[PDB]
Amino acid sequence: MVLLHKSTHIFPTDFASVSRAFFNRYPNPYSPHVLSIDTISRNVDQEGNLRTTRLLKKSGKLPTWVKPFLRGITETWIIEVSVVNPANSTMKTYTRNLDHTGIMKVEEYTTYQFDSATSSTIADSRVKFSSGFNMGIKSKVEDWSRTKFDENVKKSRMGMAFVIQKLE
Amino acid sequence: MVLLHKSTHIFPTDFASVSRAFFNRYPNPYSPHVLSIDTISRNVDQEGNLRTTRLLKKSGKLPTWVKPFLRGITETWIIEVSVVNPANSTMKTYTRNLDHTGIMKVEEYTTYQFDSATSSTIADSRVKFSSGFNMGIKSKVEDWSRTKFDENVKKSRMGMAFVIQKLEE
Amino acid sequence: MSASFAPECTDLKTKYDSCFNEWYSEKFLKGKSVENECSKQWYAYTTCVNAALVKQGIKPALDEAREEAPFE
Amino acid sequence: NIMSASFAPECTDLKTKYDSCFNEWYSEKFLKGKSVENECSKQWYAYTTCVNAALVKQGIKPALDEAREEAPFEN
Repeated sequence: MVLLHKSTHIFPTDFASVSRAFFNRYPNPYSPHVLSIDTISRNVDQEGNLRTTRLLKKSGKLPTWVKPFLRGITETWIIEVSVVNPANSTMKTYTRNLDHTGIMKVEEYTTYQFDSATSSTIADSRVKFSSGFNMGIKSKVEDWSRTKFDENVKKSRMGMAFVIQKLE
Repeated sequence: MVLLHKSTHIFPTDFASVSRAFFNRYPNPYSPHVLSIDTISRNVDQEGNLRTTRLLKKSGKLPTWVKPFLRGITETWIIEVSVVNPANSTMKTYTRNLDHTGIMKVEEYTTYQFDSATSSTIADSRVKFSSGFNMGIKSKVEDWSRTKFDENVKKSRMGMAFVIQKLEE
Repeated sequence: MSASFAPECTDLKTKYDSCFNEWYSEKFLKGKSVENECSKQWYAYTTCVNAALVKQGIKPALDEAREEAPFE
Repeated sequence: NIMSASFAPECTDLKTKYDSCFNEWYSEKFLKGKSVENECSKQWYAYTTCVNAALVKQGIKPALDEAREEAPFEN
């Protein structure tokens, strides 16, 4: 299963301000669930672009209706990868959870591009939710079927035996 | 998805007794959930075999973990089709639920065949469980993704705007 | 005795089933005659059931299933 | 003045010093085409040494190592 979502936003600010804010986004009052963020690697490549990989830890709570299907999950590790190109004022960013991917993988691509004509920075986001676990439903369906079959096999056999004796 | 289960049982009784029992198996203490049974059609075909179709109503309850995602089910209608061949002492039977098939369809083929060698009636059962429905969990996962996406869109831009303002002052 | 899904038809079902059981064991299985010696009981019973089935939501599903052939 | 923490508490102060140095370099040098080298080497290495030591003991390490070999922008 794959679900795609997209959104766009315009920050009426320049590239230096938006990109600097991205690197210093935490902490902020809107994301109290971000427990920490570390810079894992950073360098300037041969093309003069800044390459950065960061690691975030975020707490959360599973929806009530999910709890039975899934084990206890209160936090997730997230990788954040970015490339800043000062030549064309473009910053590509990507994030995805590192753990729990067997249950659900959430990948986000958000690009910030400065637009000289409007003196603003446009942010285009694309998020993909992927999973083939189906909340482990297949196995639960198999269990139900196995139990139902066994139950019916016995009831059918014993019921027939009972009736045969009554008539006999 | 399709799941297949098989089982065989030997009734140390003759064909008349086993087939008679099948037609009169209700009620019996092992099937307390069978509320009723009716004969819908019955006739002898061109082969001389007896063809019967019956309708059963049985009370039941979906698995507790599914209830929160599926409507309240308390009973199910089952069709029972059979063919009795008096010449070969064989009785083929078939049953399947008529309703709730969008959730799960259970088809059972049980054949009773008398075996002279052992003076017994062999009952071979094959049951197929077919379900392509995910208990209505899927759409809820989709609902979850929409909610998560909207939440993150806003937290991301509000957080960014907050820091831009802080680093701009 | 097992009941009919339509209580008002249970009496007729009992009488039909009784006639059929006798015929099945004493005639059909013994290859004596394949004629329905229970035509009156069957007509009365099935008329009662069909009248009740028209009001049942399962009717369409049943009519559909009756046209299918599980034994190939 | 509350700074963001490192996942390893013992590395938070080092992270604060590195981030501070990086922010100045980024805005004053990198974005202005004045530098492409690490003028925050001392702060960076002290910090990453701390983080790497902590990562060795984290269950997520294998997943992180794998992700670092991937190229989301498909390079």
